[PDB]
Amino acid sequence: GEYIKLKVIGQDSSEIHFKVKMTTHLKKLKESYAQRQGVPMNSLRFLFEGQRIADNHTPKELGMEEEDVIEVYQE
Amino acid sequence: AEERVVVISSSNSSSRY
Repeated sequence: GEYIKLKVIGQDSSEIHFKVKMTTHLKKLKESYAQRQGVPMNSLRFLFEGQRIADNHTPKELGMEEEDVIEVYQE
Repeated sequence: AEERVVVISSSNSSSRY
């Protein structure tokens, strides 16, 4: 089926998982994560295999798959 | 911590404001 689940790991090793489509712009994940952490989205950088995830990157563009990890670091 | 899964949602004539 079409949602994949991505694991977002915080600096404190906490995890929030997100269900997204392959075509979803990951800005929406970044905004949801920042909201739930209580911090401004622009205070964070989101990385996939160490590379910065842009607002308009999609899982398809980045080659993401079910249960791939995103790491969040301070900007 | 418990598992947390968030579903990200997709990307007028009823309006009054």
